[PDB]
Amino acid sequence: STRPLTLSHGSLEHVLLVPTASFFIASQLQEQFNKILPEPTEGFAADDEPTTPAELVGKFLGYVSSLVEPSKVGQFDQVLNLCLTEFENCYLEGNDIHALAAKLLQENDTTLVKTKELIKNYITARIMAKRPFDKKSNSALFRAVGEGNAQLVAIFGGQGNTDDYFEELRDLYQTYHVLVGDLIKFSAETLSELI
Amino acid sequence: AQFTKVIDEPIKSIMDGIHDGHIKKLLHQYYGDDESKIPAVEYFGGESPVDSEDSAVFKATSSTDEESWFKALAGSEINWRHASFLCSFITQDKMFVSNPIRKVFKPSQGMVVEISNGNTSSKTVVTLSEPVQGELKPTVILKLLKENIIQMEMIENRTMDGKPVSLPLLYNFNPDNGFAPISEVMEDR
Amino acid sequence: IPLIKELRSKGYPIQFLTIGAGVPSLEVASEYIETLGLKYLGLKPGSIDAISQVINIAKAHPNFPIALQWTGGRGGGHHSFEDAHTPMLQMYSKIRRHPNIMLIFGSGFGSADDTYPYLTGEWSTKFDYPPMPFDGFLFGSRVMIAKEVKTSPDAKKCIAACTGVPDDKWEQTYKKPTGGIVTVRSEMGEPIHKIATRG
Amino acid sequence: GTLDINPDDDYGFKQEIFDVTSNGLKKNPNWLEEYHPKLIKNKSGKIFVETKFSKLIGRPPLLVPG
Ligand SMILES: Cc1cc2nc3c(=O)[nH]c(=O)nc-3n(C[C@H](O)[C@H](O)[C@H](O)COP(=O)(O)O)c2cc1C
Ligand code: NA
Repeated sequence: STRPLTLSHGSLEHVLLVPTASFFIASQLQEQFNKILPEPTEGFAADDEPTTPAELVGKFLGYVSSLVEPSKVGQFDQVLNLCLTEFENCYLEGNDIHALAAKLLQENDTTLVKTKELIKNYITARIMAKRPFDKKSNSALFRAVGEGNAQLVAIFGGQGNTDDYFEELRDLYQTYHVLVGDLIKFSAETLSELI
Repeated sequence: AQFTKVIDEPIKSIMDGIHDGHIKKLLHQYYGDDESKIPAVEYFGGESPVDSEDSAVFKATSSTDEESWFKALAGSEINWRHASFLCSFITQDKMFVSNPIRKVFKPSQGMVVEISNGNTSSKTVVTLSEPVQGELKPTVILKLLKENIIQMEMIENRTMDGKPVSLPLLYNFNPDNGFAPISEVMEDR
Repeated sequence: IPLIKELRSKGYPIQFLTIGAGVPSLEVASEYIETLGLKYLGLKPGSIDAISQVINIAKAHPNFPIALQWTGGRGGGHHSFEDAHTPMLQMYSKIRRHPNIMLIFGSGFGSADDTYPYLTGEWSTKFDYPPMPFDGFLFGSRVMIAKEVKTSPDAKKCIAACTGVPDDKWEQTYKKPTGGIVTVRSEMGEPIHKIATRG
Repeated sequence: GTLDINPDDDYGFKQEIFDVTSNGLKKNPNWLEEYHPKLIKNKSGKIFVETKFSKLIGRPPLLVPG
């Protein structure tokens, strides 16, 4: 048996087929979540306000991930895993998070910053749920260079591309912390020592 | 002005001069001076700058996309059939009318088209069948008669004695005119 | 315009309409494309701005064929102040982003030889750009001494005797007779390439 | 580096790397190849210069202008 759990913010919702077992814990998170969402507006214009059903499930993955412990296994782990599985089925369809993020930009009226939040939430969610990106990717580009219908050269920029270079670092550290945090931390410690 | 010297040169000579010159250079530069290497097509033209099986049946729903439908009835090979279903207009003696084959074969609920001998154009026959008082019957038979005459047989199955009646519409197919290859035989029409 | 529509609707064999001396607005183009049963529309942009206007017309009817007839100042009759090459070097990439544009090169052409490097696309090599092949060509001046044009016998003789000049010297028409051609203002003040007769 | 949308599709952003459909493999046009003039034969054996233009009008890609 399953049993529904409506995630909602104004007009938009996502019906969540939660197993009978995990419903106790799941509807707790649901309640504590619904209060931390701001008041709905027309168009869902406010910065921290999900414009699509996908963003909504995004914010929930991000919330539930924040209450999950990296060394021990708490009670929220079996819930996170089902929200991921549901998100991956309804919204990714086997494609990458970035491909979805680009749909929402041209197709819907989500902003860049709301999309960078969606990417953050899903990738943070994947690592905290002990589901790393171990599988080799179905990337169409990389398949094609694989078959020799394509070839890549990697180029690396220099100084002078924008006046606000450090914001690109912020964006990496904030968006992709779970992937890049170790590297930033190592780089910082390395440079302190160099000094 | 540096290329304008020979007075009273016929216009055909000037223009063919330029075209023939390009062919000569293209042949040498890319085809090893070999005319046998030049690909061939029954007729050349009618191609928008944007753009099988020998025995098939096609059923028109109310959702069937016109463009897919006509592309299907046309077939991939460029012949009288390709023109009949894709060529937008036909000639009626200097004047250009809407292609009546496309008009009659415009898809809608009930229509069933059967292509026999798809892969040999000389023999190909496309047959439109529609509901006629409950039972489904042939309304249109499209095929070559002689090598350069298309015949669209328009059939009324509701007649004075039950025996079906035929209007043989006849069209010349001239692949020397790629832009407007189909032209209605107007004589005795 | 109403004539073409009337005639077109009686099934007259008019294939296309070319608009000369500048490019219509989107609203007016949209009219010509949808009202006049034409199989393509020819536009004769004279400047980089005019080429953009042609692109925006193509953008707006992406399944309708547009013959973009590019033309230099070196052209005969009413002419621009523009180089024949720079505008195409700047815009070629943007033009080819629109499949429905059939890009035709006009002005100064007379033969298979001078015209061929534009068909190949090898012309743009000279300027350290990649090859840029063209879909077609138009010959205005070259054709004016054909047998079946109505140009008077002595007029053909006069046209013929014009030695003409290479592209690198064409702009001297503004000052003096150049290849036996001068430029000269119309009653409205637009420049015109005419043979430097006494008149 | 960045996720964004190129309206011209001139070039791609991070999406193109990870995308699994056709949309991951886009190639920019090589103009030489895309618009290469060609030769073609009617059934009567007449030879035409095959370009985007002649392919439409079924005549040589050459015109006397107004
Ligand atoms: C005598 C003459 C008359 C012209 N009349 C027109 C016209 O009515 N409309 C137009 O768009 N262009 C007109 N043009 C310009 C041509 O269409 C074309 O752009 C030009 O002749 C091509 O350059 P070329 O003559 O150097 O080959 C005329 C050109 C000449 C020489
Ligand atoms: Na001359």
